[PDB]
Amino acid sequence: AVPPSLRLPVIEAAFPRQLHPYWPKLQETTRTWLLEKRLMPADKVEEYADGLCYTDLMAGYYLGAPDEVLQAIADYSAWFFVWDDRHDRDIVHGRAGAWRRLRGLLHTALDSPGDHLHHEDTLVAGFADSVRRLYAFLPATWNARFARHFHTVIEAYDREFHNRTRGIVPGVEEYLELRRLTAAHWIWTDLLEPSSGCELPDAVRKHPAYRRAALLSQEFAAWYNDLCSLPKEIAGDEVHNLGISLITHHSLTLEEAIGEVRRRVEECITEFLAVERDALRFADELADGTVRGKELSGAVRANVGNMRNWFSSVYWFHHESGRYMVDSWDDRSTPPYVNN
Ligand SMILES: CC[N+](CC)(CC)Cc1ccccc1
Ligand SMILES: [Mg+2]
Ligand SMILES: [Mg+2]
Ligand SMILES: [Mg+2]
Repeated sequence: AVPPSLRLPVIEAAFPRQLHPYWPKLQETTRTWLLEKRLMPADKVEEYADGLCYTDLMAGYYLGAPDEVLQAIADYSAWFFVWDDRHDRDIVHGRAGAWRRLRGLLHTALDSPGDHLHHEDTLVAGFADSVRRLYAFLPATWNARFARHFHTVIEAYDREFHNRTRGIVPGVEEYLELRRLTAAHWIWTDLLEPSSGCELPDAVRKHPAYRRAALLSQEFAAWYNDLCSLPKEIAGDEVHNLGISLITHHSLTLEEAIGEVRRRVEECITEFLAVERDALRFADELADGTVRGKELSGAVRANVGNMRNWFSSVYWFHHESGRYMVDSWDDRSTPPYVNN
């Protein structure tokens, strides 16, 4: 039963869950990869990795992906969670230099991953492995777009490091802008493309219905994470959360803030339903009787289908994953799965 404050009856009724058939293999393969790359201690992998549901989250999202593509995505996704944990620990322990050096290595590795496959920092080596595999599916133009997007993401994490060290809580609009980067909206949007086997031309992926449907799917993901992760984040002195920007800067109570975040999330869903009709119409228009048109139509339809799947995968992930079960931790400020 989903806690009442978090429950979204529209998701439960109108966004039925899907699961990619490769999921059982995926779960074990990513577990093995976390182990082999030493991204988590073996005992924490054993006790917590499956319960974190990171592979489940991606297998409920990129339906239709080739198994090899889904594997690279899931390994990268598990890496991303461990990176969020590393960032958090560097902030909590005041390791500004370790963070600055990591920030610089990730920018460099992102451009030349094969050069970093055996880097001394296992977090950099794990990143490089997943990124080198992601760069082997589509043309270099897609790789460069992924890289452009993730450089921006790394810098947004750097801004978060400074806000948290300086005790600054961003304002609402400042936060909303920053959250499109820290949630990595455009990375997940880029990854729709190797999942359906096609780098989309700019004229297609920048069509306003495709752009808007893509944006709303990610706003939902980010803001619903804010709603569900708020208790862990308060306990951990995290300042980045739409709710916190509202408590801090609009004098809402915790209760009023949870309500406003929920209202924003609900409205995302019904705005998505409207634009989804336009995006699927566009998918239809592309099928103009030509071979290329059929290819583009098929890829856009699959991508818009997965933009829809992200809602249900994210919703259930937050209720299933150990990552947010702060009530179960002996020390609420120190999740058990993090390297402290
Ligand atoms: C809960 C999702 N997350 C975690 C750091 C924040 C919104 C981004 C993410 C999405 C998909 C894969 C890995 C990380
Ligand atoms: Mg976090
Ligand atoms: Mg974070
Ligand atoms: Mg969060």
